[PDB]
Amino acid sequence: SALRTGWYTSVITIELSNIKENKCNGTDAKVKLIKQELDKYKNAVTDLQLLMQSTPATGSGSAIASGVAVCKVLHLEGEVNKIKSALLSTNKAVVSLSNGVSVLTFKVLDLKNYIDKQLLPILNKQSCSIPNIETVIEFQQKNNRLLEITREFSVNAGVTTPVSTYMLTNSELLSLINDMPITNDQKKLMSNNVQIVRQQSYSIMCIIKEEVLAYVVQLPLYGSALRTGWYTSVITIELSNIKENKCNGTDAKVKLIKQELDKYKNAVTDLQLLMQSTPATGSGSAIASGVAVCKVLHLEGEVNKIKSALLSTNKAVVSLSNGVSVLTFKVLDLKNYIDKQLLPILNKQSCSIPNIETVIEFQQKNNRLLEITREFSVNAGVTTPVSTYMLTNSELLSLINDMPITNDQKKLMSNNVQIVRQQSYSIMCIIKEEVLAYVVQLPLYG
Amino acid sequence: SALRTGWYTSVITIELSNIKENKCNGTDAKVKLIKQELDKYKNAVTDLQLLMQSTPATGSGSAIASGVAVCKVLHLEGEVNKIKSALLSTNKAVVSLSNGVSVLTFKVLDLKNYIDKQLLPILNKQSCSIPNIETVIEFQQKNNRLLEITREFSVNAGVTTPVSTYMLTNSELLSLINDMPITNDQKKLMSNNVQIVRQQSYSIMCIIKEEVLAYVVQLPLYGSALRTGWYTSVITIELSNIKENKCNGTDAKVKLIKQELDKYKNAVTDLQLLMQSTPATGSGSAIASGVAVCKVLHLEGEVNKIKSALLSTNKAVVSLSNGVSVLTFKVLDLKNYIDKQLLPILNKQSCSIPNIETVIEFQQKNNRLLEITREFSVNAGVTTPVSTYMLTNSELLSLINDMPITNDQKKLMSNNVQIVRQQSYSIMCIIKEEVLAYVVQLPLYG
Repeated sequence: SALRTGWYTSVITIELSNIKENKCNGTDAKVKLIKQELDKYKNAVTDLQLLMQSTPATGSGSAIASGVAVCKVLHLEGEVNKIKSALLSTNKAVVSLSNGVSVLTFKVLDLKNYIDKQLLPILNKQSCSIPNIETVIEFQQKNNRLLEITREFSVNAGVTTPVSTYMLTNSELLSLINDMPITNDQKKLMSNNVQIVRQQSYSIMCIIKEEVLAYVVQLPLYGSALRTGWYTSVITIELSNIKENKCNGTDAKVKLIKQELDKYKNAVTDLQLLMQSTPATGSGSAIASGVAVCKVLHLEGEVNKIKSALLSTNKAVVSLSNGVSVLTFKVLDLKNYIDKQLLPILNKQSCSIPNIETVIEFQQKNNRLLEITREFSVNAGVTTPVSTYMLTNSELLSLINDMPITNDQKKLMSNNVQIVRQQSYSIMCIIKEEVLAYVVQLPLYG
Repeated sequence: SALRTGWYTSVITIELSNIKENKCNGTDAKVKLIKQELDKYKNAVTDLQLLMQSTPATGSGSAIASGVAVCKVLHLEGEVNKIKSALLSTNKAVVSLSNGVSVLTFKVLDLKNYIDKQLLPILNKQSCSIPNIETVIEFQQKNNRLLEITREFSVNAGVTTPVSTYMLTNSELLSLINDMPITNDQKKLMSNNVQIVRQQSYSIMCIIKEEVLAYVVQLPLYGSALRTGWYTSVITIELSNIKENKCNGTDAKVKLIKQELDKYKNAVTDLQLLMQSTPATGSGSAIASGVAVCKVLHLEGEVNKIKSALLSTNKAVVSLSNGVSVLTFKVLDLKNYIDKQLLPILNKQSCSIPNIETVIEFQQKNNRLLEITREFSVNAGVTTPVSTYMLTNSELLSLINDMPITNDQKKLMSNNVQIVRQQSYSIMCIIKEEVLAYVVQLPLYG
């Protein structure tokens, strides 16, 4: 979860038999149990077709946006026939779509061949030839996977997670993992944590067309509801612009303050250097929403707009020149502390000796800045899970109670703060005009 | 077996009697047992004729492609008569086909002469003259070989292996061996292992035409199912291009690394020299598929294509400029180990003393390359069976699940890994742009 960098999607197909109503005289129980099982198969196909007419829409911020994008490509002309041909003699193939993208495809259940080549010919040797009870067991167990897959998709609007063994067996999941574009150690990692892999993966019903039932399974690439979007907030630390004041520092109490002041200046310059070296992200990056907001903060006067709004409060709604309103926070005011509370005590010429409790207080205030700087530095400006240094428990609960969600979702997030932090990102944005700003990107499940 | 270099084919003929329905009054049992035996003979001929109308097609990669090629030559004008004339007064003759190829032919059963000249004249001394019970046994045993040959071909689609004693007796097989174009010691080799020779040979029903039943037996030339084709994969080792760095090496730990580095460089140059000396193979060579793929790897930018595909993953499918998609493996990354893990520790000017565990680790990583190089060197760049150094157990299982074969064949190969290795070849291909590539060629039984 914390090291996932992308999504991997595969096409999972079930071969269907094109058989209409076969109403021949069925008297005994074995012929009826077969017919009642064929109705289950047919009702399962029509249930999924009916389910795919009410399919909810998905946005760019959805966790399954990539898997949904793959499903729509399967609706291009001849894609189903292309996959059908590639799986005629194999259970697994790589198919180059007309999108130009190569996708891994699976044939997990050949009900087309069982019904047409094995079940019906036995039944069609008489007036519904009385089959062996063993055959009734055999057809019943084969159809079970389709019925359970249909049941899962029906009670979950065609999107399920975790991915059950009916959607993808352990053998099929392992074969998929071994065919992923990851290193050998990553394939060992996922193969030893298939249960976690299932919990972090989605299975999306896609299409039924030309005797092919297909759903896409979406897996994580490493480097309880559906996340339907992202929520971005601006978190600000008020900075004090001060150049080094080398006065007469004799005792250790003055020296400690100057060491802490040097810690403060180093963190700002380290964060400045860090941002001048960040690589770029793609539209498919999980932090595209936050990165887009960061760049908006670089527009004219946006930092000043946020600074004025946070002058007399710790949290405000600011309407950006983007036209979007964003919630902004002020979590730490080092501008006010250093300039109005610390420097006046020390400075006036040569450094006045500070109180020992004063050295303590400055250390505690500056620590959160240093810890934030350290977390950003070792992760190239993007951290997850969002640490309590990035956003304290009090601040995070305050942010939740301002999100555009129903009251039930607010209590849902408030009781699962640890989970919320693990689905969220903190993205360093900018240092400009005595303001340190980073964007925290939280999940939306509605 | 790991020594077969070609195939030897021979034409085996059974002389057939052209007799239609002979419905004369048969009252007693001895006349009825003769007539019931003549029906078995006639049903056997029509069974084989019907069998040869459903004969499956064969490709150039088939293990019986050469034998199948010989059968079709027997369909040329006058070939059967040429073979019939050559076997009028002897059981074995060399015949120069209109193909220009000499083939060894056998007459193993003269049912034409027995029925026409000995059985029928006895029966045609009356209204189906009552024959002696001895004659009933004699005809019954003579017809038995034809019936058993017919049974084997019928339940095996006209191709059987191992070659039974009915297809070719021990006396006939030994005669064939001494007429092969091999050495006296090779003849002694096969004559002491006729059971193995039978297990590695094929019998192929060819034709029934002009009173001649002909099948071709295909034997190996030394230097479970039928192999219908070949599957080729590309196995890569990532090389580090480094010229000798003779720095101050005093202790034995530095000296050991430099010996191992010299082992590394010698292996590359030995393999380079080995490829510049390989002889050519023919279209009838068992490794023609692999060789053709090797040459495709010499097309512009193919090695770069595979190198990029294997930058962040150990296995990938690559579409060549040939238009054919091939599965590529990265089994050893010495480029990353030497350049990023070993040289940084040692180098910086004069060789830094390495940890003794470091010297251990380099030796184990380089050992596989040296063993692969050694195996290629002593076999002129083609090895079989494919040793575990060419392809480990993990890697071979990984490959099998990617082959274009049904799930049943994947389990069949996975449970018979040793057998798969013995039917496979490893062919050194190329060293180019820091990449060592050899093609591995596996059987296809479908």
